[PDB]
Amino acid sequence: YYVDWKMLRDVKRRKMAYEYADERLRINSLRKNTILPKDLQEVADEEIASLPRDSCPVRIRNRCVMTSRPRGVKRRWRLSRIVFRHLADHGQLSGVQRAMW
Amino acid sequence: LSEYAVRMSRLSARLFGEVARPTDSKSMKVVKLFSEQPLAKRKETYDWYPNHNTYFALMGTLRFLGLYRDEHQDFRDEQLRLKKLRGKGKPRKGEGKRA
Amino acid sequence: VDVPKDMTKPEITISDEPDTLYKRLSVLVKGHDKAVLDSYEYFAVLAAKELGISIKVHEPPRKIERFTLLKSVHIFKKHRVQYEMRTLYRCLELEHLTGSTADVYLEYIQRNLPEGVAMEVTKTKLEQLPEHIRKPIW
Amino acid sequence: SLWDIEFAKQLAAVTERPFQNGFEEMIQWTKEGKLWEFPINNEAGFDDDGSEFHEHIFLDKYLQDFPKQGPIRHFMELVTCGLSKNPYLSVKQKVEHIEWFRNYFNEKRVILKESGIQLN
Amino acid sequence: RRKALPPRTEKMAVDQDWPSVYPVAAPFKPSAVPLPVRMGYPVKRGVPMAKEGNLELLKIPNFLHLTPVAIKRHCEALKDFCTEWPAALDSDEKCEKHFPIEIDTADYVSAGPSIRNPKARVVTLRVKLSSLNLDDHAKKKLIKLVGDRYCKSTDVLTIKTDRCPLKRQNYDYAVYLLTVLYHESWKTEEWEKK
Amino acid sequence: EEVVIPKKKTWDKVAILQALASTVHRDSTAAPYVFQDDPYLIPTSSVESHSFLLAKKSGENAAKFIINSYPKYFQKDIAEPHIPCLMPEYFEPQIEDVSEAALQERIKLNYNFQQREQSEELEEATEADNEKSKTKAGHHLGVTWRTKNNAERIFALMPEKNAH
Amino acid sequence: AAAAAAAAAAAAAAAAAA
Amino acid sequence: KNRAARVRVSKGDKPVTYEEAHAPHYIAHRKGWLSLHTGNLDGEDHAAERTVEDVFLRKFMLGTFPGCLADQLVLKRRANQLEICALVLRQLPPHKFYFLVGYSETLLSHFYKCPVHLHLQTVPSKVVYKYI
RNA sequence: GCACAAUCAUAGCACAUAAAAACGUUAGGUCAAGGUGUAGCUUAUGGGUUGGAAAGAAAUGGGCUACAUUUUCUACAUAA
Ligand SMILES: [Mg+2]
Ligand SMILES: [Mg+2]
Ligand SMILES: [Mg+2]
Ligand SMILES: [Mg+2]
Ligand SMILES: [Mg+2]
Ligand SMILES: [Mg+2]
Ligand SMILES: [Mg+2]
Ligand SMILES: [Mg+2]
Ligand SMILES: [Mg+2]
Repeated sequence: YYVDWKMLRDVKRRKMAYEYADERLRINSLRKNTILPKDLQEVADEEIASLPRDSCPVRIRNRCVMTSRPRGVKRRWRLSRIVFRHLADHGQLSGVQRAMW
Repeated sequence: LSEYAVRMSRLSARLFGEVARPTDSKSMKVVKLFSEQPLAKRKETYDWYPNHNTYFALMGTLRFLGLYRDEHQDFRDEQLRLKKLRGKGKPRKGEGKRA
Repeated sequence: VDVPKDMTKPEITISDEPDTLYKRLSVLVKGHDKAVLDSYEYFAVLAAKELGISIKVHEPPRKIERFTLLKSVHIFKKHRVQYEMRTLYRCLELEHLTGSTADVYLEYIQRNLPEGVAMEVTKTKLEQLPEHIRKPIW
Repeated sequence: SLWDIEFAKQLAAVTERPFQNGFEEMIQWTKEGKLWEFPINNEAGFDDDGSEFHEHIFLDKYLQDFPKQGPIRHFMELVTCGLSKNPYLSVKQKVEHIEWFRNYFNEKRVILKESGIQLN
Repeated sequence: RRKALPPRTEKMAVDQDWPSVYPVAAPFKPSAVPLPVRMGYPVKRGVPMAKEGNLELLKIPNFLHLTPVAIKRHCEALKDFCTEWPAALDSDEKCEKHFPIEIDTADYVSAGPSIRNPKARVVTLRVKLSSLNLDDHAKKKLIKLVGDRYCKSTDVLTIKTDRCPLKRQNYDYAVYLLTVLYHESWKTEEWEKK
Repeated sequence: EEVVIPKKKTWDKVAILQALASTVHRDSTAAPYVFQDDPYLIPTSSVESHSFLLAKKSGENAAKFIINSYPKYFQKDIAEPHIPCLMPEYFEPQIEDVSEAALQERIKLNYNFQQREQSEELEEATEADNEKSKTKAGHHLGVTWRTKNNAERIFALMPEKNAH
Repeated sequence: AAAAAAAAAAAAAAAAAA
Repeated sequence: KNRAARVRVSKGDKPVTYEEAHAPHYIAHRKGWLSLHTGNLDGEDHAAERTVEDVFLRKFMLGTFPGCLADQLVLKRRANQLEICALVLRQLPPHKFYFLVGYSETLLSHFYKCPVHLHLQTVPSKVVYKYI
């Protein structure tokens, strides 16, 4: 299984964002411009709204990989602030040490 | 700003491959959107969580085939065995509320 | 006493294509500790003096990344835990190298490169002029 | 011919041997494909379909099916510049984006005629 | 039934070649190292731990395969693959007169399954404008055409290309940029009269 | 006329590595590299040396069998060069209805190759002289009455080429 | 306002950029 | 009181190893890192891709060698091939040790698409550093 | 022997800082980082979709702006 149902849903959110990333990337070019008339922009707005909800990368939440904690997770290690300590104080990550200056 | 300068800039943009004709800053969003990789397509984004299903399935298959020995799963199974021996197990689906 | 005989059998051919020349080969080695970097510097100097490379070695400044996290689990913000990541740098400046020499040197270096360090290679490829610029008239 | 493979496996039976040296352990893996090619170059194994810079940067050849003096060219020059400044995508994906825009604008014909600017 | 075999220390010869025992990178197996080494923080009454089962001796990288003897033995056989450097280009003054164009190309290494590094696509081209055949107006036009990429104090033009994915494609784009700039620096159009 | 540009030397991917291998010869007090250097695992006698290699190979082929039995746990590729030798193998054909597509998949993967012949002959399908040669070779490589039953299937059904 | 004509295909064929 | 990676003081009879006998503030001072790679550098990337594979192997080897593993693993990462150094007790027969090492070198390599080396060092018992 | 001390880090000493501070008291905080014994759910205290999660009668903790002339604005290293 996964860590939590929240993480299971977030995986599907990321998958749907990767699936419909091209369509939104092509449609937003019709809205974020000022050369083309607004008549087609108002239609492109409805078209991109007709897309499924989980297709936008905005619903993607950066959780942890080990415990799927919704907050307090570094972006480089993708680990929670507590699992990162539990591993660093064990010494399974190179270069990490107690800051002493 | 002079005509010679604006013509020199228009030629420099055409040679370097930038936008030659004058455009407002609002129209450069669609330029950047194709010049950079979208968020949902980045590897660090779309490959954030590895396949925990693959992890669990591989570990369980190895445990059942006799190569991996999961102490936590053995503890769970021993505790469930002791609980069912004591008399409080998991009810069958459909007889918990009515029956 | 029992030494194997006829152990040499290489495949080296001389191609008619002119070898590429290089002006400066910069090697930026980043690591965590200084002992590995010093051993690697000694190894590189010993490997370069045999080949006649005249390597110039200086120590670039270090870079330390520090980050602060909570100390307890649920609610304790006045008490923190600070972690540190050091990065020590070594600059190996090679000059007057050829294509085959640079290839064999980089091979012998990256085959024995340690596990705890990384290496960035910056090459100064020499070239005189392309064909459409020597003396063209539109 | 299966007999050729039968002879090749019988040759390999006397050719292969358990590794007696770490040098041989690396030689076999390099010949098979496990070890990397030294010196380590960050583009080993990726040829990008043998394309060149004229297939990536110069993309004006795909905008012929558009009105030149209309706002369509003003809109598509930005897309062309963005695709030329994108080292992440290949040539076929940019061609597919251009074709998507082509067929979208060719399917939506009533909106461009209603907007007041004549487009084909 | 448990069997205890003595290590290689009792069989190591004092004149034995060490690269024959440690040719390549090893995890520092204490069974093949006849040197008694003690690593670790000692005790108030104790001594540093022995080499047998010492985790700190496996934590640290070993250079036993890179002793000076092995370094010389390996570098002696590498004289066949290398070529000779032209002694007529020792000073950079003649190097600039012969090969004025400098091509900076970055290459990175990293341990792991991935090799692709997006920092490797950048290609720099440095050209000294004092080694070309531009006229006065051609140089004055090239300055305003390249903009800030030309250092007036150093008299060097720097073109940093990163638009092409492949390094060879960026190199071709850089040489095309140099060619098209050298060609356009001479064309006097209608707007140059004003 | 004053410039000097020599020629380059082209070598193989492992030529320089064999050049280094030629520098170090066989060690005297060293155990064979396939065995582990730990004294508890160093082979004492010839029977132990013969047994340890078989024990290691019995784990290697066991892991290979597990990979072949569960390919879905190894489909994810992380390495950039995409080493194909580290990919799981598949022992099932691609098409089961087309006899001409099932024969070419069953000749390369004994009993199934012979059953595919009957499955092809049941539909009154005319087999050429190319698939039959490999079908007969798949049996002549592995495998008395069945030999004659298949050898009659070489001439009585279709005039297979003498070269095959 | 005014636009200057740029020889694109000509420069491409001249500098092998087509 | 700090508890992270710190074993508390018993009556004076428990055996502790050189790693557990040192508080977490001694990393890079007296004890070294159990894992070595390039992801934890300044201008480098892939910090989590190696960390998840490190934790997976920490669990995999612990489940593969139960009761006979003395201390933690040493995970070196050097030029596309990863080395796993282990201190194992000589409880299992050499044939069962070779079976497992040959199974691991063929399973993990195909599971992570990268060459793996597995080195085993047999100790008679857990080496005790402090009081026992 | 564990604490203290010394040593280590703030790339030279000393200093200072940092780091460390055992055994225990507060049945102190954390079943909501994570796993958990016991006691409870299984057509639901489980798994999904959509919409809302206000607002201030009133009190209070901590910060920012100031209540000016040692001030405000302008160009500006500080002589306007
Ligand atoms: Mg949970
Ligand atoms: Mg102290
Ligand atoms: Mg000091
Ligand atoms: Mg003091
Ligand atoms: Mg303190
Ligand atoms: Mg309480
Ligand atoms: Mg209280
Ligand atoms: Mg609760
Ligand atoms: Mg829980």
